[PDB]
Amino acid sequence: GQQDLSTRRLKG
Amino acid sequence: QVQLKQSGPGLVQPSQSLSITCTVSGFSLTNYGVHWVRQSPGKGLEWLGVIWSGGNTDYNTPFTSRLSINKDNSKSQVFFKMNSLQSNDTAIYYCARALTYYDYEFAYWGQGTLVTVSAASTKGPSVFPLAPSSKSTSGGTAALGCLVKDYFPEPVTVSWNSGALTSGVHTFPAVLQSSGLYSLSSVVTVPSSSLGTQTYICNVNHKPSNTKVDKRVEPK
Amino acid sequence: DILLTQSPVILSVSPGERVSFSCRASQSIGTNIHWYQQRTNGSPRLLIKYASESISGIPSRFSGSGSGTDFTLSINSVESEDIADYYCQQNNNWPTTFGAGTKLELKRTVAAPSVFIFPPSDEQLKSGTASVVCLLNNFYPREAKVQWKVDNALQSGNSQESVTEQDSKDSTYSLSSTLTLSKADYEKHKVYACEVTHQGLSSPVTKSFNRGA
Repeated sequence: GQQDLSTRRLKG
Repeated sequence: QVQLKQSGPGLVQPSQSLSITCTVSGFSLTNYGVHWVRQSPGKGLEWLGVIWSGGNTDYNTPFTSRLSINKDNSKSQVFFKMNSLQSNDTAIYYCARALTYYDYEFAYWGQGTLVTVSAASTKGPSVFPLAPSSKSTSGGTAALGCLVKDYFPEPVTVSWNSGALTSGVHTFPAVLQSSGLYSLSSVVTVPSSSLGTQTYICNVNHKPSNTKVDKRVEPK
Repeated sequence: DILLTQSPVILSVSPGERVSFSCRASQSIGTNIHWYQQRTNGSPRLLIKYASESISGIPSRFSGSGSGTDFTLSINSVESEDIADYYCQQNNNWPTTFGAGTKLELKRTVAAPSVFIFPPSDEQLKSGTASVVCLLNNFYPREAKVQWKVDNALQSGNSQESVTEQDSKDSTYSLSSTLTLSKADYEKHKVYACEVTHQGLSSPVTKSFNRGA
């Protein structure tokens, strides 16, 4: 549900 | 064509100020407004503000006091500056241009600038080879890689053979070790029979620390 | 500030199926909504403007509809290059705001991992640390177990995993498990083994090496 700055993809 | 190019990612210490430069081409700043958007874990996508063709600025409400946008039309540069950053201001910052001069549908984006707000210090990575062997060959395919260890902050860029090798590359997401430094591996699979003839180099760039390393990876 | 609610959080579909993304607004916004795609390590890419209008260079399989508060982004026959997050944006009211995004995952047939193991390099050992890397390559689905053993002692807590996002071409994942020892510990033992369990393997696969060769 939250964005992940490492991958720029939504993760949980 | 239309491009927007941002300055590199970096560390900012708490309470200090963030500065990003957008350099545009394919259009003139006197004809289009340039907007600033960020992407954070807390707030997601968040429009920050805009400097218009004529130099006027608008700032999203929570940032009016600590945000400031300027530009040099002749140099095709837009300067983003935000004051007193805290940890939740860690985010990817983008400049964007819309389709028309007055609108907000963002057809053109910069590449993003990952900004980390941390009291810590910048630290370049050490790069170690993940050497192919028999324990890493399967049916004519060998796997090889680079261990990019103990750096801060994110990001690091990894390519193979200066861009020419892209097929079969997996650069893994960074993981934060208990030391508070990041580590990752980048792998590629190749024909084992080419290990004799071809050269395999991972090109590592840690822009926050100005660390560029080229690591040759050879069978051991 | 208009609240944009995207649902669901994650969409999982098979290649060729249809798929719709919902964006609901907290008050009427007319057709003043735009849609964006974001791929792994990418910047957003404008797909639709004003609920339904095409954008130059965007595959025709992308379409949008809706008005008022209920909006839909549709892909009529999904491809693996569509693996991404998708966001809506409203601009009927200042300031412009974005939804929180729906993730698009793709189903595919089961693919067993190819397993490779890498001892620590002599370069790393000079620093007094030992990383042992186990690579699980090009597998589906995402669930996998990696079990580390050092001279038949089960390792626990001294490894870290990383998984790539889904591949845009073949829809697989790859995973890395890194086991981290001190040089002294590493030098004190001989057999280093990575055991991999996955739905595509009929029995666990073990890749091991003896320190030295």
